[PDB]
Amino acid sequence: QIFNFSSGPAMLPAEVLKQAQQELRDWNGLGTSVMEVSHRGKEFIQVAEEAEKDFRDLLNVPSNYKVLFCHGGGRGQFAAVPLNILGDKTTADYVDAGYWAASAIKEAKKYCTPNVFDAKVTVDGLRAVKPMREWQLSDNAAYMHYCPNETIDGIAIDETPDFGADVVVAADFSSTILSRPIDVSRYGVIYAGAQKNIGPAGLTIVIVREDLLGKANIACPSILDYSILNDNGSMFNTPPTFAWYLSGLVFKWLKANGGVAEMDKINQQKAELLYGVIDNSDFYRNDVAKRNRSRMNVPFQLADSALDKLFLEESFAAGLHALKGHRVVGGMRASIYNAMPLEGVKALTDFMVEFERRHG
Amino acid sequence: QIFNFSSGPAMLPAEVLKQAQQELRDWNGLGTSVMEVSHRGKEFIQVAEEAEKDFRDLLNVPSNYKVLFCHGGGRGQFAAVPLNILGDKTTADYVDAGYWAASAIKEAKKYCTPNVFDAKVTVDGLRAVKPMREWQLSDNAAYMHYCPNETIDGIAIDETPDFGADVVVAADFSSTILSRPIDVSRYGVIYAGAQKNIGPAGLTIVIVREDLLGKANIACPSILDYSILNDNGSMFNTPPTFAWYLSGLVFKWLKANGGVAEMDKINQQKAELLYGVIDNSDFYRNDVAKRNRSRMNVPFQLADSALDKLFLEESFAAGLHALKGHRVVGGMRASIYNAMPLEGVKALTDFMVEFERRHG
Repeated sequence: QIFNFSSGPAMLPAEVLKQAQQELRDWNGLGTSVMEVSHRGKEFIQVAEEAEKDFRDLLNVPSNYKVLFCHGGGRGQFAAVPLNILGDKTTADYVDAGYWAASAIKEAKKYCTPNVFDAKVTVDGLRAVKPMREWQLSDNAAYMHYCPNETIDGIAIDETPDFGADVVVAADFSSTILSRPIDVSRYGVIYAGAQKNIGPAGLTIVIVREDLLGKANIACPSILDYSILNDNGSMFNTPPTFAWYLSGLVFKWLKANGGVAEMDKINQQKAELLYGVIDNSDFYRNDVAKRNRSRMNVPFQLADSALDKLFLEESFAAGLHALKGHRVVGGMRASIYNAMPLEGVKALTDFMVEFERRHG
Repeated sequence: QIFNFSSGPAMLPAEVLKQAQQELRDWNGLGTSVMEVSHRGKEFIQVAEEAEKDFRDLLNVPSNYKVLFCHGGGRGQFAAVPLNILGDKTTADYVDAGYWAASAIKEAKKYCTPNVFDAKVTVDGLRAVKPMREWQLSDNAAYMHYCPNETIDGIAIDETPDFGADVVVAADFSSTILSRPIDVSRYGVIYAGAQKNIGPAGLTIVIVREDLLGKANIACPSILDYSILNDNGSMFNTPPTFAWYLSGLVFKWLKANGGVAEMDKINQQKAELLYGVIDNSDFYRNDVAKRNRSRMNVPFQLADSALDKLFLEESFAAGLHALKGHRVVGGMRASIYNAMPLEGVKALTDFMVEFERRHG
């Protein structure tokens, strides 16, 4: 009855929350919560090992990659990436195609001189991104950073990186990881805040290629040092245990429902249904090129913005929450992450048609 | 029936967990969990403002102090303190009286050359700490750092700092904050990982004197920068929302039960009961000077270590969990935090007498 379209923190699988709620005070017949046990006890160590295993199976992460669970969120990584894989070099390439990509560039300036490449273009009045083959990388860059999914702009770069063996790719997968199959071997570093497709806020997952370890700056706090996290099994210090446990339930939920392949198909239908309604309407509009349309974050605008308030009041009353767009861009936005069922996207589109019919 | 003596993550107030469980899937009649709503939505912003307010009331934090909620845990602050309040100076005084105090010194070496002061002394064969009047601070130091409660050693420095107005005191209150009343105005920085007395793991609370802001190192990751956190109301990036909400329930639980003054009184009864049993027995022994005995972490050894395993087997069977001491020190350890009721400490002591009477 209630469908939550929050952009992050976002909706978690209903099934997962039922289990967490039921075991909140007595987990594993221990008579205590997962939140009350030591992270060094065998009970939690097993939960942490299962979670990493399930995640590796879900995305087919090769053996030469380390999977780390840490504090800091996505913005913590804006600093952790340069602090870890910059080495003795003083420049890195940063591709800008949205808010998050730009925010990463801002943080990077504290550690190096980033060579920025603006990939934004407007083709046919629609917002698109230049193909990777046109991206200009520099000769002595330590790595190249980009964001494949911009939550505010509703822009996605699905293209698989294919640069030389000489190029290290770092990417912010916070709002799109686990939504479709990806080739991890093409990347050097993949990071993602958990609060959108993985679990609750407070945990971050990082996938690092082995050979990139060992060259962290001495100024890097130990909690953000990939080498230290790796050496200690992401347990250098007390990790966010409840968040790690919930993320583990989500991975099991994904596996039980067909993995990333099935998730990809359902996400395709969800997106097609929504963009179809928007495109066929004179009342709603999305200005992103088809090739770069995000299936996770769908921003749109009403032809008559004077109806914004009424759209939000009625939508909320119909049980459709968090449809207001980001503070910086205005308009509306429906975030339809993995946890969001097709029936939820259908309830939204049904309301959109009815609203256009009554006030359009 | 089951009492959890885990040192951190630790037991949370039973009443707090009952509430969190009931509202896990439908918080505030929103039809969603606290974990699924935006941190920028009016609802969560209110939870965050009350948590801060309640905390300020509990410890009587003056207006010239900022209360920040951040990622990283206690070990994240071992780096954050130097990165934030070192300024132009290249040295800081560090008082060493236990494991945590020493760990802080190790991290501080990445940012400055710390002047270490060993405050450990053995008086009458019992482990004690030198009075603060005997601590040797340096002229050139940016600040002085110490840890008032060592969880592994069971050592506590309750003495109130009273150095010049030109000495900035930074302290690690992770395992003792909210257990007794303190004079916040005597400190420059007070930090504490939440997993011991405040809430679940994944959240850290920092109390900073305002004039200490504005001089962070440029290498400090923005998520650890006190100025940035302050400017953005601890919401520069997505915070660990569930942990912040649970911490808020804990503060309300404390207020409902008499605040820090009542908590101090119950903690006195708990510690006296336990240390009394240990001191009156030849079978159990604690080697810490009375003046430095922690009321939160009570480590003890059996006279016959060959009974260690049987002590743990039987104690666990009697519903007394996590009594094993830290790997580094061996022996046993009962962590009796705010959430631990007197009845829980009584159940333990009853078992200890019965075990000695049966195998002693």
